[PDB]
Amino acid sequence: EIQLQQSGPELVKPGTSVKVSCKASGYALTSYTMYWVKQSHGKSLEWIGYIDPYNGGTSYNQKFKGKATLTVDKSSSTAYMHLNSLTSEDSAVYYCAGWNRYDEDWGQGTTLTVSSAKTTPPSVYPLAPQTNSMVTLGCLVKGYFPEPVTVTWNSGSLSSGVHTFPAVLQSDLYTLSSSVTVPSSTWPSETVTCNVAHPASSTKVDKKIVPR
Amino acid sequence: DIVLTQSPASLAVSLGQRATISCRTSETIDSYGNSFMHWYQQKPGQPPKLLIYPARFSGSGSRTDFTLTINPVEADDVATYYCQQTNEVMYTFGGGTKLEIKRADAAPTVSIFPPSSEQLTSGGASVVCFLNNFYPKDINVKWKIDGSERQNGVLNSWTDQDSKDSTYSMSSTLTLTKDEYERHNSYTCEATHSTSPIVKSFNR
Ligand SMILES: COc1c(N2CCN[C@@H](C)C2)c(F)cc2c(=O)c(C(=O)O)cn(C3CC3)c12
Ligand code: NA
Ligand code: NA
Ligand code: NA
Repeated sequence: EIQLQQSGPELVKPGTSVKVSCKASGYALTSYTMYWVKQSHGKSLEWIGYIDPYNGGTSYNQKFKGKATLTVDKSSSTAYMHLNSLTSEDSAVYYCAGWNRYDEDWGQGTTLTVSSAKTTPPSVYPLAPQTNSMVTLGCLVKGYFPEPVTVTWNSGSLSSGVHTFPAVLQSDLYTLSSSVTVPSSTWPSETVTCNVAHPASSTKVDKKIVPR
Repeated sequence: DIVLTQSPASLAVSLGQRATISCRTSETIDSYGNSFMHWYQQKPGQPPKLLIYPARFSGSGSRTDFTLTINPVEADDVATYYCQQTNEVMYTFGGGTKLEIKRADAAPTVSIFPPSSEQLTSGGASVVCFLNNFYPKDINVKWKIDGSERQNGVLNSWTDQDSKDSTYSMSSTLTLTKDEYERHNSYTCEATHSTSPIVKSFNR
């Protein structure tokens, strides 16, 4: 089969251009046809175009004819999508996928934000709490731009009782929270920390939850 | 051009049940066909996943009308489903079908948290309330500061339907400046749906 790794999130000013990449590994990378798909937040999947690396042929959705250019780097097994004249309508998740008649794979997605607003890291505040069977802890990440942000608990060891809520936008900044419900025996007996990652500002923050 | 029309737009289905999604195309597909027809499942924040290829998901129909059947429906099938037609001149997707799970009513596990010492140092105050694992999605929440209802500086956010228990969760956040927060002492978080209003409170 084939695995696909897309480049990271990007914040760009309106009117500029961006090139996003899809790096491929596995057998017969020349044999797959690569295509790209746009999905605006809460919207449906939209085909941008494809490129066959074997003969170099390309086909574009008429709506992207002026906007998008697909290329493949045979030497480095990387597909590229160049977008130009960016406006806020280009803010979306962009997917890269590759297929042949045996196999298809998709990349994880690249979130692109076209905005005048400036990059801002999150403020991470711990939320600590009755002796029930189970206890709920929380993390508040506030005032960041742009999305996305990633929250994990105990570096990903705690996944079962997590609720991470969609961020919400106010003024020019995003806010979200995530909560963990854990057995009372485990906490405070075991340390539980909240791990927040903000790719755009290149910051990762770890906050241990501590009882007031 | 190839147009794909998917129906229904959304589907509410009980666990264990048989659910079928349709996709009609303007460009007929013969069995030897220029085009292909395929089905995708997308969970929020994830790539679409190719389906079908004794499975629970199965495809039928040829020519213009194509159906996806899920049998039996299970809890983690909550997702949006897309048909895709593949052709040398264009690829296109259907509009998507959102699959909702029907379950029994459930009451929210409420929790409320005071501003943290860190956030108070900063000079702001955020009171956070989690209403976890309730059904149905539609829930109204109000809160009062020492008995006085406040409609200002509240942040609501719903999760997607849970993949395991088919319940929704929600996060309400009340933000006041540091100095406005000091004035009062009693904060309560109130949920609706015996009416049984669930209330959580903290003092000072
Ligand atoms: C990679 O998946 C397939 C695709 N698809 C999957 C849906 N997206 C399109 C772009 C490629 C294809 F367009 C045709 C076939 C075929 O022609 C085929 C076959 O057996 O003839 C099998 N598959 C695999 C089983 C799904 C195919
Ligand atoms: Na350019
Ligand atoms: Na194979
Ligand atoms: Na969830």
